[PDB]
Amino acid sequence: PPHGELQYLGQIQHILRCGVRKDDRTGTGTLSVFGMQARYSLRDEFPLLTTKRVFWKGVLEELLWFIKGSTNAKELSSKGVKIWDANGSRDFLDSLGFSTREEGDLGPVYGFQWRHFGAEYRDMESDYSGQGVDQLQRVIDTIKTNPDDRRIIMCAWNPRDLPLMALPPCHALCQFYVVNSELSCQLYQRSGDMGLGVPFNIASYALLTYMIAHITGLKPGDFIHTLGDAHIYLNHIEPLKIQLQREPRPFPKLRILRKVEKIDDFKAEDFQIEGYNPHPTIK
Repeated sequence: PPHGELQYLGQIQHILRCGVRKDDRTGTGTLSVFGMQARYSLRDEFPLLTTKRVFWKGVLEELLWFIKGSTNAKELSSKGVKIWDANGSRDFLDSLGFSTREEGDLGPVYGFQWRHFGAEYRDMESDYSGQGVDQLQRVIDTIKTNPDDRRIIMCAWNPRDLPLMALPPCHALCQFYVVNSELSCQLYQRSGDMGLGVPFNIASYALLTYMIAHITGLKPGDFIHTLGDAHIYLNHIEPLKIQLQREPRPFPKLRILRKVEKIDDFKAEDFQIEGYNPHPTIK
């Protein structure tokens, strides 16, 4: 059976051949294609890319960080994941006109949008309980009660709250699907970096599907990755050409060590990645 990561490497190939030059916000050149799709099976394996190492502690800890509804970068930083700190810095906030915000306040980012959507945002330490729509829980509720529902969605894109946040959501929305007791998830990503960010994103929503599947007593199905703007930076072309030559090694497996009945109740210790042996790194 064809390895799943080939789908990903195949998209790298398509961008090289058929991609065209396009500049990003900073004027940095990229080779870009508009619209793409990839399917990764979550059945008895976890699509964690083996041709280049993926940052798992970042994926796991960031997802738990989303579920807590935390907009505070410091709360994630204290766990060892620094990826959101740059956008929460005192200097960066001031440049955006946010000067009245304490350091670490990212605005109404993913965490806020997931649990509290529609609510009026003020600051990272405020209590939003009962305010706004809880999408994450409505998703879990709907999957339990009405699995045939076509309408299951979690949307982080809020035109109202856009100017209030550091950077707009890269994850626009995701849809869930249930058939024959299998839970599938499709993500719509407006933009992604195939060489840097995309592998990380695949891991996140694969993990999310695993988590929700556990709560709802379902088996992980396929994960569909939809990309609005698929691009590779021109500085990554050759090192990617080398990565393409590498043969993908078998995906690891993800284990939930205990039984969890609530999405909020998940802890980082409950997750174990076994059998993950990626290729060496590259410079």
